[PDB]
Amino acid sequence: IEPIQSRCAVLRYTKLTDAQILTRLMNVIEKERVPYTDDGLEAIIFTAQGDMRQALNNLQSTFSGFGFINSENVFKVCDEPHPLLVKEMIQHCVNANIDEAYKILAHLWHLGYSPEDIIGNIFRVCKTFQMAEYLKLEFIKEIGYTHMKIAEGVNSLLQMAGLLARLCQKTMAP
Amino acid sequence: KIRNLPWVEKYRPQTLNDLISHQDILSTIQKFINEDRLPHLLLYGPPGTGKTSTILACAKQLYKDKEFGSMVLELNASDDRGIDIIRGPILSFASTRTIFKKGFKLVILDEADAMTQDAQNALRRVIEKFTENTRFCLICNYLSKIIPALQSRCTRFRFGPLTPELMVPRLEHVVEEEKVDISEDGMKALVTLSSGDMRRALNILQSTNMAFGKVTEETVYTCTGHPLKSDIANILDWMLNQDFTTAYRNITELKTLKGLALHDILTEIHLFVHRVDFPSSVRIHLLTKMADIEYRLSVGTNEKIQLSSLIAAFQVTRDLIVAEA
Amino acid sequence: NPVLRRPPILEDYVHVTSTEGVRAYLVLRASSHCLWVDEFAPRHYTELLSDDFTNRCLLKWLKLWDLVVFGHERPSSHEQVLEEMLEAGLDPSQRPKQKVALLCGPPGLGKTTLAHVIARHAGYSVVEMNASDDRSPEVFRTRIEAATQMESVLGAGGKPNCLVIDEIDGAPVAAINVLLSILNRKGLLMRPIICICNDQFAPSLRQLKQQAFLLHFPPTLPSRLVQRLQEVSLRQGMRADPGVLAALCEKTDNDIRACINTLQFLYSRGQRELSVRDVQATRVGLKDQRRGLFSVWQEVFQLPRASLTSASQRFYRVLHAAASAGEHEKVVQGLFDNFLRLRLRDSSLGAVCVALDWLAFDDLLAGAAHHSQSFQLLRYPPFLPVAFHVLFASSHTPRITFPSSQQEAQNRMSQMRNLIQTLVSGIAPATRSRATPQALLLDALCLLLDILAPKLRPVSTQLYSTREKQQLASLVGTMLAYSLTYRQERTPDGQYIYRLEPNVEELCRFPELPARKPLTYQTKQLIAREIEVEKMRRAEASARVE
Amino acid sequence: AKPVPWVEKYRPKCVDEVAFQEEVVAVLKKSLEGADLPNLLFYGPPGTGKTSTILAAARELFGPELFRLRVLELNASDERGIQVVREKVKNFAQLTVSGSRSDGKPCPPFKIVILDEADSMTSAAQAALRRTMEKESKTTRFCLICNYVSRIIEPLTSRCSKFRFKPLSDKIQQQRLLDIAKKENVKISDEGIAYLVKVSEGDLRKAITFLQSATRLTGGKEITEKVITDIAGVIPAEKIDGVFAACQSGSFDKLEAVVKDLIDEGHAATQLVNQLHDVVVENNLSDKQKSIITEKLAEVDKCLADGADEHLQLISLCATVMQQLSQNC
Amino acid sequence: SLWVDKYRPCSLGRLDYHKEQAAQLRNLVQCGDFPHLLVYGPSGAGKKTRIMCILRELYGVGVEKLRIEHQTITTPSKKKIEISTIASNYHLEVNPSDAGNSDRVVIQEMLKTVAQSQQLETNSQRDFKVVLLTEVDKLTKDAQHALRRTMEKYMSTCRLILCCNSTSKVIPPIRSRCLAVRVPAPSIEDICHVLSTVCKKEGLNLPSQLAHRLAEKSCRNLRKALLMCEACRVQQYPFTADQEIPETDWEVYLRETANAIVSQQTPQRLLEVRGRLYELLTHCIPPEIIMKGLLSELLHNCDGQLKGEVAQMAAYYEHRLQLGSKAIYHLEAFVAKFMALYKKFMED
DNA sequence: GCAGACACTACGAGTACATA
Ligand SMILES: Nc1ncnc2c1ncn2[C@@H]1O[C@H](COP(=O)(O)OP(=O)(O)OP(O)(O)=S)[C@@H](O)[C@H]1O
Ligand SMILES: Nc1ncnc2c1ncn2[C@@H]1O[C@H](COP(=O)(O)OP(=O)(O)OP(O)(O)=S)[C@@H](O)[C@H]1O
Ligand SMILES: Nc1ncnc2c1ncn2[C@@H]1O[C@H](COP(=O)(O)OP(=O)(O)OP(O)(O)=S)[C@@H](O)[C@H]1O
Ligand SMILES: Nc1ncnc2c1ncn2[C@@H]1O[C@H](COP(=O)(O)OP(=O)(O)O)[C@@H](O)[C@H]1O
Ligand SMILES: [Mg+2]
Ligand SMILES: [Mg+2]
Ligand SMILES: [Mg+2]
Repeated sequence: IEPIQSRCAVLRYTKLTDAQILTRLMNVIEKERVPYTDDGLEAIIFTAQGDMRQALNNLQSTFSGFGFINSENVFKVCDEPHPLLVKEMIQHCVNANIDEAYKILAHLWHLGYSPEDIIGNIFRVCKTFQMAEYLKLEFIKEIGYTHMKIAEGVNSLLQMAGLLARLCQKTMAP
Repeated sequence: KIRNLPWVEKYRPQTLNDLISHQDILSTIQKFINEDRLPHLLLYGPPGTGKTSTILACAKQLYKDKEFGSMVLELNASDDRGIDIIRGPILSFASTRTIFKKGFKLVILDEADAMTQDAQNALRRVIEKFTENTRFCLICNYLSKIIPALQSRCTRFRFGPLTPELMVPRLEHVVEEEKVDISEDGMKALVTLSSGDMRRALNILQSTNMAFGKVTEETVYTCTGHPLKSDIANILDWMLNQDFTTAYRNITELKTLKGLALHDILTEIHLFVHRVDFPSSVRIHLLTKMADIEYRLSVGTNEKIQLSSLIAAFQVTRDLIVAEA
Repeated sequence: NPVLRRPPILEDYVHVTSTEGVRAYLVLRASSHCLWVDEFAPRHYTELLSDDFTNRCLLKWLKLWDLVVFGHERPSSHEQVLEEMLEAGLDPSQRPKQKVALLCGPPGLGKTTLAHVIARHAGYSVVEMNASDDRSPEVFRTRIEAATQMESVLGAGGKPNCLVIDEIDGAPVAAINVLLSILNRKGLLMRPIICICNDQFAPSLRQLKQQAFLLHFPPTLPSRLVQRLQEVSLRQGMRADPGVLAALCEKTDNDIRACINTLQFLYSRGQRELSVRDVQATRVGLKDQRRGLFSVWQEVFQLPRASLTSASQRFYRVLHAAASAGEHEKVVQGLFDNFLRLRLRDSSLGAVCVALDWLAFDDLLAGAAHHSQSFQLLRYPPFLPVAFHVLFASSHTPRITFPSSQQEAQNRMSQMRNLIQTLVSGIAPATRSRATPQALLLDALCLLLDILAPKLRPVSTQLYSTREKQQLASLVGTMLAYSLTYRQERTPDGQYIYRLEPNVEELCRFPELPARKPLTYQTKQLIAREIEVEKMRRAEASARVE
Repeated sequence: AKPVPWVEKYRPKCVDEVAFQEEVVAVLKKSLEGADLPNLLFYGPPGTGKTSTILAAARELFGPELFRLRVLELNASDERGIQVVREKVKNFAQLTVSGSRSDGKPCPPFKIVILDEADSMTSAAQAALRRTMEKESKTTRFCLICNYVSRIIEPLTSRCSKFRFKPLSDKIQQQRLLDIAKKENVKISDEGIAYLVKVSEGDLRKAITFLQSATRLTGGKEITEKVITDIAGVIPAEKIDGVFAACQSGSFDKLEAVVKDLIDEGHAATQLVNQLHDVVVENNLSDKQKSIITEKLAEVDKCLADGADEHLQLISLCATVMQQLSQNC
Repeated sequence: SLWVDKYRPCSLGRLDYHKEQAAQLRNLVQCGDFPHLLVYGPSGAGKKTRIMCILRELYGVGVEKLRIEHQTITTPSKKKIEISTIASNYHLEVNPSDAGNSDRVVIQEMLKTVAQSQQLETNSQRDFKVVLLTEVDKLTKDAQHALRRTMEKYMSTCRLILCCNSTSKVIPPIRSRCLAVRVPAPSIEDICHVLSTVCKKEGLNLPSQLAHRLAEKSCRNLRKALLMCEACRVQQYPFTADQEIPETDWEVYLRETANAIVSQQTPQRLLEVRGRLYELLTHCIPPEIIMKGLLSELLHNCDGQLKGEVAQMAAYYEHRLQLGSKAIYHLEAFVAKFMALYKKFMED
């Protein structure tokens, strides 16, 4: 509440820069004697996404499972972050390109992601995406209309493809 | 001895070697167990991929049968898991020692997506403060229902869908131990209709073995009720080649003779549309139309009218496709 | 081209045929011991930082209490109402007509500081009530009765007890009821009570505002605030030019406590000169502010006056502040009640149509969240005020009123449903089953009221015709079947009228309809008299039959 | 010796009396022989036999003396919250299987939990059922009955072996109705039974109800086709031809007049949608006109499924097909 | 007593219209094994008269001796709700739509207590009881889904006669379980015959032209027609051919609201129309009847190439109204869309 | 030995809210 925040110096922490994670990664690596490559540590930083707990967890998992930090050893047990692909698929939906958007949607579907998580990351990407304001508003309305159908019980690849096609229709309908 | 159990519970991977698909994740988990450094796990993925069985094999490997009640506190959605439980029994289990033998404890929280946000917020410092004495495993299907603090505290392993290449030998083992006659197309139909889920594959195998006694593509597609690929191709050929009354008569005759449902027809037609080299506008219109029909079938609607609309969605775009040239 | 006239040679193909029968092919594949807010805290009256009026008003309110407490005759727009009410006189109990003073405003101005300074200045002894007490109604009652209803234990020369109740808005409804019960004892209240709150529009402080000395706190002026921050920085021996102090004042919302705490964190002892980029950074001193409803509606309906001209920044600002305000239903009601009163430039009503689409989308989302128990659908109705801001962005000065049409419509609908339930229950069960209340309301009320009110001459029953007697008896029977009667009613103008006991004319008549001739006083009195004598005759007939 | 209506009098008492659901009947028959009965999920159109199959099966497996101690039947007519699933279903599933049949017939070593009408169960209450079936399946079995499988969550769908109850074919429904008519001392013509199996559309409960009601209406004489037509609410063809004549006229006044005629004569809009669609898919209209008329028919049938007003949906559908018929004029 | 209740028929053989249906209902309930009934049709057709005639045929003459019964039911939220109930010595009538969204609690608790209890006297009263569920089209889907097993388990002991206006609002699980009985509205000649018989039984004379105008103005509603016939008797005893028939206030208020819609298409006129719709909604008029009256009057002032789009617009916004919860949003959206379409039509 | 007084926990009741 506001009276508690007025009683303090409200300090605000930002998400960690990759070099700031990288320095403590050097620290943990030299006290733990972890063999590594540079690209594997960029993969660890990419999987962490500003989270130092996730960086240490993924580094320990890659060191315990394989004993060496390259890119494909990291990506064998960790995963690429989900909304970085959702940003490119929303960008493909912006230029009314249904084929690449469905390619990314089917890739995320075959990875085992539930429709709720996919539509939530779609809404978070469309929240901060760079387009027109009215186009963003009708996109958010379409996302909520599809999320109603997801919530009532019907959740298949056909509903998500229909959402993608309606988002492509919103661009071509001024 | 013989037991009266379903085949999805009679044949359970009690050890980590009996699971098939996620070999790198299970190798890392076995190296965590063997080096006595198992962290807080977050096992998430689609259903039927083996997340409960993995942690049950881990708990069976870590602790013997004479001390299993003193080490594993397993709580799922069937039990009440409120903030009273997190501040009560879970905290007292986490903050105390073991009765019989010295070792680290394990708190398994199955269906952690169904927990409230108050319990998940109260779970953070129980995980962080007592990480030397006990480890917490959260198993969920939806990662969006878990707060980001719990996702940060627990290292996540995505138990993705089971690919049909490594899913075959487990079904072969179940077939060999169950004395089941199965052809190659029957196993192909099992691993196709299962779609990355070993639970419904065993359910389909048991239901087809009880219904027919044999597992063939005809028997599997009859017991499940799914349409075959040739009939979906024929339905697409009728919708793209002939006029409204003849295609309607052909599809209605096929649906009456085979006893098909429109949901599986819509799913397979949606899969066949993206393979067929359609124009972008035609594909967008078709996807919107089949989304409307599949939404419409979720209520007390007439299926014949929706089938006529399914034919209509292709009869609209036939002229557009032909005049596109 | 995705469509091939010639068939593919190697790839699989799917045929497509039009209605004209031609073919096409596709592909299937102690300086250091204290806070700076406490070290620089005011101890005298002359070092207060509030608005001067509010200080004069509180001091003059406390200085008139001397006649009853100290036993001395001599002590030594919102402006006009407060100046009139101070000199309004006294009731016959030598005590003020306002028995408590309510201090309202945003946090961080000095309401508690002004209350304590004024109480210690007027010879009183401060008794502090806070939210850290139990605040149960019995505990509240005994603590007010202990603070206000006895004198000091020291006897002569003991300072009288001034009850200061901080955070009265967090008190329950029964605590305010206990306070108003001890306020209106006619055991009289002999000591002043000061109440301090952060929001006057709380539902628990509705009655208090009709009885208190309502003191509204404006935000502090930037000049006095910057000068006081300069005194604070100079007493600590460090330099900050007044541009960065004005930036801190604009960032912390005229807050003395937040600015002094932010200066205490940013100064420390490593450096002496404050940089502008440190204050302009968001990493320290920024707090989320609970915006008011009217500020949210003003920021939605009015564009900011002229960087900050980008539309995406206005989108994010409107969305974040409308989410940070809270009470989303009241914001939706205000947007519904205020978007048709603007000078709309969309004469084709497309913006109004899509705004109503957005409102129906919000309503559908609320129903789907409250029906399927899926509350993750509530992330989108925060985008309704930013949709209204995008649609109706204007540079004018709109007069935003409070929403009340939906609430008065719901109250009126509940009142007419209660009236319908009253009408149905009086009807005998033989004829209640023959028609639903919906069909009786839609079909059998206005025509029923046309049956009950015919053309009747002001003539006594002895001079009436036999047809008139049959009509009168039939109408009295229809009145008695539906359990209706006329009664006496009083009017402030001084005349008597007759009206139905179930007043079903409001269920029937509509305001914009043309008028119809009602029955007269003679006719209505005569009908009510036959209703009573028909009830008596029916009782006599029931006694004769049984 | 009280009378009993024919839908309950001819309710299957055993598994062999269930019609046309051959795969699931064979599955329960092998479970009757002693095979491993899995967790069942029954879904399909109404009147197909989802409740009666599992009730006759449980009567076959348990008999009369063990139905109360081994079968817990829960429907939407009683309370099924999160607490009923957490307490009552879990305490029943944690019970012991004790008590054998006294007639010498074999007794299965499990209990049966019948959660009929499981669409009405919440998503939270369905999530509490998952490890109840995963843990206590040694001593109990679960059978969820629903109409729409989309209302069942994907863990519960994956846990239960799904059997889809197909709509009944014309032949099997014809023999079942003829056997019921033979057992009841009543007679019906070939055209009458053909119109009965055309009207019922795979609903055996509706067919038995119409046959019983025609028997009571006629009193015991010949059940002809006309009593079937006036007992089913089937709109006569003259009204449909009048509707199409008003649509081909191109004026909204005659369209309103015939829509008000059809509304005031009590004809349901579902029957009008069905008969209108049957006329449109079997005439000489163009493919585009048939396409958007059938799309409007689908959206009007959907709008009637959420309980919208009859008159406005009928006037919208009639306006759309009026515009389609008068576009080519 | 009014004319709608004084001259209601008692037995099935006294009905002046739908006599063949009366004989069919006489033959239907004679044996006693008749299934659940779904009496549906337009309002004012005579559905409740036929249901009470069926109840008179089954039991004695004791089905006309009714009483008001009150029952308090406990919600899952532990809030007590009182529901009224017409009950007799043989049958009982429930209106669960008076409980609002808590009709599912009424079905789950009130109906099971009636259905699970066998009748106290088995010789005077018959082997089964009848429960009258009136206005099941206004029932929520949860209450209808809670209804179905009660109509299957205790059917041979507790019979049901469901009454509604539209069977589209009834779920097909309920619609499969009950035999649908269609009661159409009487035509102009049947309403004229009923009005002439009522006027002759009262000693009056009714012309054919006035009875015809009363029949057309009631829109085939016999209750409404008898009410305006009684009102026309009250206002003027000489029944002239051109005697003015009184009208209900909400219908002419809806007509003036639609006239105000047609007269101006501006945002402040939209605000005034929203105030008129608030006045209509606060008088407990259902919103679908407001939409029907709006389409009935606004189509008189539309041109011939505009009526179809207005009809489709009204149906679409009525469906969105039935999907939503707040009526004023969808009503004002329909009005605003009509003003936009009317302005685009007139300006071009 | 039995009546009165003390604090103790279990239970009933009212209210708020559920998103990024
Ligand atoms: N990887 C696997 N290898 C072998 N059998 C498997 C595998 N995954 C699932 N199964 C079979 O499917 C059954 C159910 O597996 P579970 O571990 O319960 O699935 P799950 O991961 O828990 O999915 P949810 O989200 O809990 S429904 C097991 O008892 C096995 O018979
Ligand atoms: N003139 C002043 N110079 C410096 N500090 C001051 C001055 N006046 C007040 N303060 C400090 O600023 C704060 C004033 O706020 P308070 O009176 O304690 O609470 P409030 O202003 O009523 O706001 P809330 O709602 O209680 S958080 C205290 O910490 C005082 O020490
Ligand atoms: N396959 C069938 N074989 C024999 N009689 C059947 C069959 N299906 C339905 N019936 C008859 O119709 C009645 C109703 O069948 P039910 O099993 O209740 O239908 P249902 O599957 O439960 O439909 P829903 O989904 O509950 S509305 C039974 O009592 C039988 O008299
Ligand atoms: N056969 C008939 N003969 C005379 N009057 C009738 C007849 N049928 C109905 N009525 C009158 O018409 C009105 C119709 O109302 P009701 O019977 O409740 O049907 P609904 O429930 O459809 O309104 C009743 O008030 C009744 O008095
Ligand atoms: Mg599991
Ligand atoms: Mg204060
Ligand atoms: Mg059933």
